Amino acid sequence: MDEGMWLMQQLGRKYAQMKERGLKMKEYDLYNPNGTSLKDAVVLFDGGCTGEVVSDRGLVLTNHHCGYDMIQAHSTLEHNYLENGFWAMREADELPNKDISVVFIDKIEDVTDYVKKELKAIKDPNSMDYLSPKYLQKLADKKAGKNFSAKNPGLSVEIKAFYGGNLYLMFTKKTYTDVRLVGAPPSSIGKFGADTDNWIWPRHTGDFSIFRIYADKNGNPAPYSEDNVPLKPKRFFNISLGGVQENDYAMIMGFPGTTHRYFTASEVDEWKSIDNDIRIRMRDIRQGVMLREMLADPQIKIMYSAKYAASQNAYKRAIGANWAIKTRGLRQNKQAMQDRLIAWGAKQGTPRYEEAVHEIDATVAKRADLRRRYWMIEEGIIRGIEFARSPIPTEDETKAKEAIDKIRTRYSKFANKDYSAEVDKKVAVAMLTEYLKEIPYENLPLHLRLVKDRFAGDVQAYVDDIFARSVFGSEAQFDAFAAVPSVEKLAEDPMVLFASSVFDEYRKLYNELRPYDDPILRAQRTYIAGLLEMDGDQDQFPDANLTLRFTYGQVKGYSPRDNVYYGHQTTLDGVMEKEDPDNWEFVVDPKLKAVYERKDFGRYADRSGRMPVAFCATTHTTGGNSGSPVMNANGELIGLNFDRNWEGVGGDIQYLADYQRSIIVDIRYVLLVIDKVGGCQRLLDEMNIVPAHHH
Repeated sequence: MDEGMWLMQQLGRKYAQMKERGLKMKEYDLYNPNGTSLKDAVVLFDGGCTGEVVSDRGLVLTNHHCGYDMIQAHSTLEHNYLENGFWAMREADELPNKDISVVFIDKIEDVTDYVKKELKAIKDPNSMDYLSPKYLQKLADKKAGKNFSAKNPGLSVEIKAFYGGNLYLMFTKKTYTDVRLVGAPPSSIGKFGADTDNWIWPRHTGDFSIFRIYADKNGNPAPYSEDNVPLKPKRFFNISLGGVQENDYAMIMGFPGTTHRYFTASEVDEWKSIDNDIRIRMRDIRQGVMLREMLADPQIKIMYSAKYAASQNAYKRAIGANWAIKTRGLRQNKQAMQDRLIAWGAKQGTPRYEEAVHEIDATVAKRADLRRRYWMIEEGIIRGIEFARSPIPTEDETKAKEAIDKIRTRYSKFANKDYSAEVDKKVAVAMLTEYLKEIPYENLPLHLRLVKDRFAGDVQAYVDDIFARSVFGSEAQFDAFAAVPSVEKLAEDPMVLFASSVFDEYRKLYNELRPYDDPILRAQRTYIAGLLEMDGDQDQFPDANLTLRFTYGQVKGYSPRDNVYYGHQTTLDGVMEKEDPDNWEFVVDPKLKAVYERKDFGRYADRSGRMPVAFCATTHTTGGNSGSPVMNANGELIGLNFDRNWEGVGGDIQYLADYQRSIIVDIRYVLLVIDKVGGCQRLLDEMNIVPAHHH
């Protein structure tokens, strides 16, 4: 019954409990380590989301916000798929995507003994190779052996460390890079309530999009080619129209990215006071400027919609995280846990665990000045100011027609279709003003002294001068440079001198801070080993690390405070209750309203006649679980995970059963939107849809 993000290896230890919670699948149909199972219909989507195959022709469902980058990339003012959605009426109209991927997890093996055998043979206990991806890849290649990817094309092998270095798993991955956009609702559906409803339950967002994996004519990975055909997969999800009742069993497979459940108390403090607080203040500044520019110009809106969402999501998550830390006493919970271990170890007669907790505390305390400076510049400038990534002429290039083409190339990517120099200047002035007020002069990147030195505090004039006099300040000014390129012109260029100075400081802080990482990491291995020994590993699971996990629970609402209860299911009536045509966040598509007003629900309505939108469950998910398949007790698809409730944000530090809920779009609502809003009948014909007993 236990909550958590369980390794696939732990399905055996949990299977009986899952049956007592309501599971009806046979175990090896869910996950089979030596054969085909439902696991083979799950994919890691574009390196940061989850998705699932739902057709014998390779159809993939994920979230709308998982497909957001590709929806935006294909959008223009002529065809604004962000605004009005997209629906390919035949496979030939499905849109290819550059630099996209879908990864299947073909096999998973425990290689802890092998990895520990290889490590001890190096005879270097202080080396950090036990965490190094480059070293673990060397160990992975050694096991897989003899040009593994060349022999098996599109297949690769990866080893990853778990439990701070106490467990190692090898993953055999099959990667497809021809993944085409098939359908997406308008953002008024897929992102209903936008930032206001982000991380909020009740939720009324139809957060889905639709892709299709293309392969060679044998089903093997192949680069984008109009000759590729839809993948016929080993396995795909049946879609259930049986709905969900309160207390129903529900389970999820997906790729949770990061948790911090083995944080010491002092690490929780650092995370809140440095990482989260700096992110909160810097990004609210960047976002306020950006949004005002976005709402005033429809093309600025297209160009920055994805940039704004990526900034906005982790900003609000940081607010929720610090709120959980404050109001749920998460710092004191970790204090108790590390004190429990310290007391146990004292009994056993070893101080290794008390030393490890003190070692973390001392390192955390020592790196606080630099880490604060690292996060101020990372959130304020590297993330916040786009022309910090303007081209810097390499040493090779300045000591030289052929080079002016490589610099044109980097000016191209910098000032691409998404880049507004006017928006960036408004952002930069607001960001540097907060930056200059929080970082003292003697600690600024060198070029930033000129605000005090040369510009008498005028931040606007400083940024204005960078664009005015720079080779990269405008397309016209770059052409004038590409015509008669100087080197005494570029070597004093204000934007180049800005980008190089802030990146100089960024790396100086990193190189200074990176040594402090190692004592914490080694102490973490000891701290986690002591907790595994003290309490056993039957009810513990390793922190998420972007690998496949499963979690189960019940469909159930929660109560956020006294006399207030939120139920387990929202309806299309809640969308209409929230409609506000004067609020960009809460506009409703007239096609959706007409369907609601006419009750044109088809077989997608609940048996009651009401139209579901979303439900929530006691599963334990985090960032990376977006688009994860949500299965009923028969393994049939009933929804797509897409968020957590506000209190659930604290689940990355501690799960609390009264408050942790995954927010899940009801699969019947996905189908209603495909059918009645998108009008794309062909996608439901290729799905295998299981009727309800009462149909």
